[PDB]
Amino acid sequence: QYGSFCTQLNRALTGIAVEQDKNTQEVFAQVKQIYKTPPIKDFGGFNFSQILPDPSKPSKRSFIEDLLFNKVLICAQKFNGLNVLPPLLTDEMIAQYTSALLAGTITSGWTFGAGAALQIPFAMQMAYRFNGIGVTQNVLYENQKLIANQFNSAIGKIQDSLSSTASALGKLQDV
Amino acid sequence: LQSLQTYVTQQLIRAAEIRASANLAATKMSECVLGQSKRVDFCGKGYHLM
Amino acid sequence: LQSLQTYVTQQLIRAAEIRASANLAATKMSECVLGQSKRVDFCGKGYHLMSFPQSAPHGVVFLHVTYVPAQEKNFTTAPAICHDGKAHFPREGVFVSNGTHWFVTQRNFYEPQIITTHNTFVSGNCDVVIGIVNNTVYDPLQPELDSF
Amino acid sequence: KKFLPFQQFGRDIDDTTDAVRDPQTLEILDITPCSFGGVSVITPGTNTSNQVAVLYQGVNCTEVPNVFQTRAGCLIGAEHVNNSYECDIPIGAGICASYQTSQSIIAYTMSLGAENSVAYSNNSIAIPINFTISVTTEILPVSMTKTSVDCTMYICGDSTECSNLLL
Ligand SMILES: *[C@@H]1O[C@H](CO)[C@@H](O)[C@H](O)[C@H]1NC(C)=O
Ligand SMILES: *[C@@H]1O[C@H](CO)[C@@H](O)[C@H](O)[C@H]1NC(C)=O
Ligand SMILES: *[C@@H]1O[C@H](CO)[C@@H](O)[C@H](O)[C@H]1NC(C)=O
Ligand SMILES: *[C@@H]1O[C@H](CO)[C@@H](O)[C@H](O)[C@H]1NC(C)=O
Ligand SMILES: *[C@@H]1O[C@H](CO)[C@@H](O)[C@H](O)[C@H]1NC(C)=O
Ligand SMILES: *[C@@H]1O[C@H](CO)[C@@H](O)[C@H](O)[C@H]1NC(C)=O
Repeated sequence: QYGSFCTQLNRALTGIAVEQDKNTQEVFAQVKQIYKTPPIKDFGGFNFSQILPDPSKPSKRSFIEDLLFNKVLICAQKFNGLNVLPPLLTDEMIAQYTSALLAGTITSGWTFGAGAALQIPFAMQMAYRFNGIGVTQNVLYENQKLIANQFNSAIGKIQDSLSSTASALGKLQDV
Repeated sequence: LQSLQTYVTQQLIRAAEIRASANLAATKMSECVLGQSKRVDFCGKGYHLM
Repeated sequence: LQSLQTYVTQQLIRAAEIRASANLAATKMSECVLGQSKRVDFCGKGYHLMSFPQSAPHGVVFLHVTYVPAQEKNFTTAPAICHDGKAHFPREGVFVSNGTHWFVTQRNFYEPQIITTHNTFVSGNCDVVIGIVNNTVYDPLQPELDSF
Repeated sequence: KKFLPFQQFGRDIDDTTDAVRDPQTLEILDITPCSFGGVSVITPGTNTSNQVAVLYQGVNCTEVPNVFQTRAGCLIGAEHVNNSYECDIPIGAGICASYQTSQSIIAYTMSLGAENSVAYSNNSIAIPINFTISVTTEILPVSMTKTSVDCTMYICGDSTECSNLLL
């Protein structure tokens, strides 16, 4: 006798679910062809080994991703018609887009967001990324090995920063 | 029916705070990642490299 | 009363979804149309040239005009060049070669040129940079004096 | 799970009955609600065809009455295909269904676009030579339909009694 109340709720919730799927699709699927890095790592002297995926692992998730996933019932609420649908993209596919964007960024620069990937030596790329913030290209080459140490060391601390306290991921853990 | 209607409404609102973060992450992944930015204090604190 | 209250609330939420699309359109209508935008993947998909608004029933439609490259040719390169100890760098462009000679071009359109002092700037000596290659750098100011 | 000598039946964090102690024999049983789910229908256009594939969500195929067990649930009426293509009608946990070989409803693991590899080297730059101009298009809603609704005419059918009760 209470009319069509349930239908409104179900429509709203289904809209939310479809919206969540579209959210993940829009955030991650910015790339059309899945690239992947060459077998050799002559990246001018930069140790990308923490962020690139590691084969010696069940999933293809890289080190930092593994740390984050470790950093962060089902039937308890489920007794009363509260089902929870599964996400469309699996947590492995998401880790596949990411390993593409990393691969394309390192080897192609930014020209893979416009057309197709264009090969460029990494050491020559950052020379163009400086040249867009004022300092001439000569600063990079003349001090290439110095910057490599600072950059490599920089990733050193962030790994320990996450693995020190659990208050780093406050934003997701609230959700 | 009141309680069920309250939970739905809270979801509808709270599920719009996220939609204002997905449309913000989806931006940063298009300037910061796929390019170099000049929006000061958008992609990090300082002059942005990559 | 409950039936009417629910309908009003939904509208307020829906009317706040549109308000965030009449502000993302009133922005694209500003950078995209009235100027050239360098915000990657904001106006179109690729390097952006201009835009053309059009109307529609309860909305707006854009026609972004975009620039994308077509054919890619592999080439050999070197991040510097040494002539007389002094390294030489491209003022704006890459250093490219086709096996016999070297050339300097633009970033986004193959157009070789002769490596003269008119478009390179020296810096330091050539025993510090890595990947530098020996070559000659032509001097434009010599021949006219030799002509006289 | 073993209770205390006097404690009879347990609860959860959300105070729902979970276990129980049998009266005649002091033995411990666990209660689990018998299954439910949402029946769903995957179909292409009615104009295109009239074959549909039914999807039970979170129900084991054994208790449901071509089958297939996907993480989403049980899917009957569709055929698994090893080959992977772009998604047509998304289902759940990386499975897409479409209508192509007559034709039948095929379910498959979704393909994350094509695959490509690039040849990075110490000294290799690819410099494009030719260019093309394109024209994209996108649509943004601007304004929904203005409307107005007076209460007293909706709630009350223009009668004195209703108008003086709503006051
Ligand atoms: C560039 O060289 C690589 C490796 O030989 C090759 O796979 C690729 O097709 C070449 N690209 C062109 C268009 O010359
Ligand atoms: C109930 O009676 C049966 C049969 O005599 C016996 O085996 C069982 O132990 C009794 N249980 C209780 C609660 O006395
Ligand atoms: C039905 O499908 C056919 C083939 O795709 C098409 O030519 C025809 O116009 C469609 N008619 C409908 C359903 O409007
Ligand atoms: C389905 O039921 C059978 C028999 O109880 C069981 O062996 C199987 O593991 C169950 N599968 C799932 C998906 O739970
Ligand atoms: C097709 O997929 C099924 C399920 O993963 C697998 O058992 C089977 O071996 C696959 N067959 C082929 C031809 O790859
Ligand atoms: C070029 O890279 C290869 C690995 O891809 C390496 O073996 C070789 O030594 C490098 N040569 C130079 C110029 O450093």
